[PDB]
Amino acid sequence: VQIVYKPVDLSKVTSKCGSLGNIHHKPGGGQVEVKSEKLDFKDRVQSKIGSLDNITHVPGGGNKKIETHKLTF
Amino acid sequence: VQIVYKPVDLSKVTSKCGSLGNIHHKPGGGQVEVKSEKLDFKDRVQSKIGSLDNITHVPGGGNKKIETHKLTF
Amino acid sequence: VQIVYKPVDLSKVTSKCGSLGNIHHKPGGGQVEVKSEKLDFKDRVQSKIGSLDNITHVPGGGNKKIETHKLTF
Amino acid sequence: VQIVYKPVDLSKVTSKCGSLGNIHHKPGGGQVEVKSEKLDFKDRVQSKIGSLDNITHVPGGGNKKIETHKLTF
Amino acid sequence: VQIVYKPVDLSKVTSKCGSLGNIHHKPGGGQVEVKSEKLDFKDRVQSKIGSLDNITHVPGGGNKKIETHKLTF
Amino acid sequence: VQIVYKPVDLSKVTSKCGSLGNIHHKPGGGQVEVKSEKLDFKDRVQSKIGSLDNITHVPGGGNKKIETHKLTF
Repeated sequence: VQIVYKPVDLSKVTSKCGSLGNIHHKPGGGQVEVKSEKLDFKDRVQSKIGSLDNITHVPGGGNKKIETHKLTF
Repeated sequence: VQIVYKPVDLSKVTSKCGSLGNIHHKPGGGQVEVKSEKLDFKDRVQSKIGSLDNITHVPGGGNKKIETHKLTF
Repeated sequence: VQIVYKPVDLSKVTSKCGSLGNIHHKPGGGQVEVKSEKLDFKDRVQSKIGSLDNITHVPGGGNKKIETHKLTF
Repeated sequence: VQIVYKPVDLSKVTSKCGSLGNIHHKPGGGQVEVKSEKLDFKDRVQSKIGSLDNITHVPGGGNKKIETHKLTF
Repeated sequence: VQIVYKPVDLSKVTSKCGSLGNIHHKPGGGQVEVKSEKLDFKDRVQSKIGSLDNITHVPGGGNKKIETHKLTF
Repeated sequence: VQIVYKPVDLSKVTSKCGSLGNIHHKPGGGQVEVKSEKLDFKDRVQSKIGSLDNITHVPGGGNKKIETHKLTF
């Protein structure tokens, strides 16, 4: 048995851009109010209040080339 | 048995950009107000209040090449 | 058995950029107020209050080349 | 000639209030951009740019009693 | 001629208030950007740029009694 | 001729207040940028740039009693 695994890649993954900007992200600009009385919890509580986990991601490129090669006998 | 694993790669991942800027992220600009009375918890509590875990990510490139190779006999 | 594992890489991961700047991250700009009465906790409590874990990441490149190789016997 | 000018005032001008608050005034929160080329002015120029003359007035009373009395012969 | 200018005042101008507060005035939160080329002015220029003349006025009373009296023979 | 000018005042101008506080005035929080080329001025220039003449006035009373009396013959 002879196996030749000989792929060739000459690709380009390319961006060209002018100025990138004037970006506004303002999550949770409003009043948040929580009132709680007489609650019973008999098991675990996870609580998040306000403005959490928000992302502003502004890459000047942001290109992805994701590639996978496999052989098995 | 002959196995000849010779993948070849010449690929470019590229960006060209103007100015990158004037980016505003303002999460949780509003009043957050929590009032709690007479609560009972019989098990674990995790609480997060206010502005948490927020990200501003502004890379001048941010390009990714991700490349995986395997063989198994 | 003959195994020749001879992968070849000539890639580049590249960015070019103008000025990178004028980036504002202002998490938790609002008043945060927490009022608690008569709470009972019978197991572990984790509390985070205010402005925590927020990130501002502004790399002049920020490119990633991630590569993985395996052979098995 | 007899002139008797004898007004009597027993009035009250009254306010009663709870808490007064949580007031937000945010004029000119957005980007202001002015580009001018080759303008000729042959007379006087007054220019105002940005956020000017804004008022936030929050009196705990703010009552007015304004009164005028006159006699003439 | 007999003139008797005998006005009487027993008035009150009154406020009662709770707590007065949590007042936010944020004029000119946005970017101001002025670009000028080749302008000619043959007469006087007044220029104001940015955040000017803004007032926050929070008196715990702020009540006014204004009163004018006149006689003329 | 007899003139009796005998005005009588027993008035009060009054305020009562709770706590007075938590007042924020933040004029000109944004970037101010001015770029000028080849400008000609042939008469007087007044220029104000940045954050000017802004007032924060928070008197615990701030009441006014203004009164004027005049007689003429």
